[PDB]
Amino acid sequence: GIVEQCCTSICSLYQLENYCN
Amino acid sequence: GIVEQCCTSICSLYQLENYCN
Amino acid sequence: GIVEQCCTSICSLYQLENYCN
Amino acid sequence: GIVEQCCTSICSLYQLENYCN
Amino acid sequence: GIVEQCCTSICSLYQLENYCN
Amino acid sequence: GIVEQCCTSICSLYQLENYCN
Amino acid sequence: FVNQHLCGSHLVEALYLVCGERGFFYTPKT
Amino acid sequence: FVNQHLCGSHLVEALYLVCGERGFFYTPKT
Amino acid sequence: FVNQHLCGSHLVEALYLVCGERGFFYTPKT
Amino acid sequence: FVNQHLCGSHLVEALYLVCGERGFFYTPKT
Amino acid sequence: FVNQHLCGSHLVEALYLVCGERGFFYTPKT
Amino acid sequence: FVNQHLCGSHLVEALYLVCGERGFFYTPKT
Ligand SMILES: [Cl-]
Ligand SMILES: [Cl-]
Ligand SMILES: [Zn+2]
Ligand SMILES: [Zn+2]
Repeated sequence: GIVEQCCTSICSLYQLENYCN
Repeated sequence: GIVEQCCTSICSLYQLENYCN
Repeated sequence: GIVEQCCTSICSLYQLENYCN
Repeated sequence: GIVEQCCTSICSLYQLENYCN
Repeated sequence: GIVEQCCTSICSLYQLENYCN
Repeated sequence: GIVEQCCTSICSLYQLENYCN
Repeated sequence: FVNQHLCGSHLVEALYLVCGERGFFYTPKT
Repeated sequence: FVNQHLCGSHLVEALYLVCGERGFFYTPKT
Repeated sequence: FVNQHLCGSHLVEALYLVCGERGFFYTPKT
Repeated sequence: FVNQHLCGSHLVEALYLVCGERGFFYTPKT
Repeated sequence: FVNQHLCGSHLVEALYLVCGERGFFYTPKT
Repeated sequence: FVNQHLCGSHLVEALYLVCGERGFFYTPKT
């Protein structure tokens, strides 16, 4: 999930947008 | 400038990106 | 909604708790 | 103290209230 | 007090330092 | 740099002022 | 707990603290 | 832009800054 | 609500959100 | 250092930075 | 991404997120 | 004042609080 993508691994701002509504 | 623009109006992440080194 | 309520008025942590998954 | 309770270990918001005045 | 002063006016880090334990 | 001085090692607020313009 | 006055990202921080591992949804108007 | 570790409240702050008015969900359990 | 690690500035932010107007003390030395 | 305009949790963050391991007390009016 | 309304330290946080390891400069007026 | 670890967004928040109107540069690469 987001934590694995962005905290445990690294993510871009674009990937973060995956979690917008 | 950007510091004022973002606070008195709005600004975009793209505008902000101009302030990266 | 809650985002507006908390900012234009006040809101409680109990109200906020309703927004947890 | 608070650091041991809440940072080193975990604490609830209620436990956090222990440190209110 | 300091909480109000810093928000309604300004305050210095030196003023703030008075609130350390 | 600042990260080494202040994150990896520790720095004072005065040392932080080294990075003001 | 006390009532809160939370704007902007402060609300999100509060939701984060309140919801913990449950997570939360942030749904502003418009 | 960059890729970096975003954890905890920083992660939700980042979501709040990327999504804004769209809103977002923070669902650490998946 | 939840139980979670609250450290550093996040801890005091959490105290600020739980205590608010009551105020609080943050005394890491104990 | 420069003078500060700090409301809400921003003040608490500032107190946190200024006081370090000493900690601090946050005592709003009323 | 959405447009931003960012004052104070919120702008700096945003710059931090946007610039990552590149860093950034924060240059207010006056 | 104190000496403490200031990392990441907390570092830039601290720079923002120490430098304020002077502005600052955050250049992690050196
Ligand atoms: Cl604010
Ligand atoms: Cl952290
Ligand atoms: Zn943090
Ligand atoms: Zn704020």
